[PDB]
Amino acid sequence: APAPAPAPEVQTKHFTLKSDVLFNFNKATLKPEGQAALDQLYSQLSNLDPKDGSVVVLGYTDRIGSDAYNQGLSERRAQSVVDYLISKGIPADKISARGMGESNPVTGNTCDNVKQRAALIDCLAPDRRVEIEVKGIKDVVTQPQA
Repeated sequence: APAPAPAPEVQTKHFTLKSDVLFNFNKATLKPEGQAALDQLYSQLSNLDPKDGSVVVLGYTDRIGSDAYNQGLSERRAQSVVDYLISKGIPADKISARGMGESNPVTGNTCDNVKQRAALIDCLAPDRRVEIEVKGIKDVVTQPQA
């Protein structure tokens, strides 16, 4: 947890990981294509710089009418992701598993015209996504419009 006096701009790289790829109806267990993608992303995060050695994993869950329940799932999934991300050869101390639960409900917008239970639970899917926050990572110069 160094913090002497950072002069250069930190290289924060947020990765949008879809819960559908990992787990949709399942608790948080990772599925094949789930572990596979997690591996490729892992490397991109493994070749990072230790300077900041800060990798916070965020988890976004949907609304089930039980805040406590949503938080429990947010931490579980966030943990399952990290738990698997560790076996990739990364210190469990350099990372962090956080349950983002619902820090910004997008559905409350894309699902505005939705006031029905089933309609909500169905429209409340766009709230299932983990955001891997890796800083201190370096990369080659990006070319405008791939």
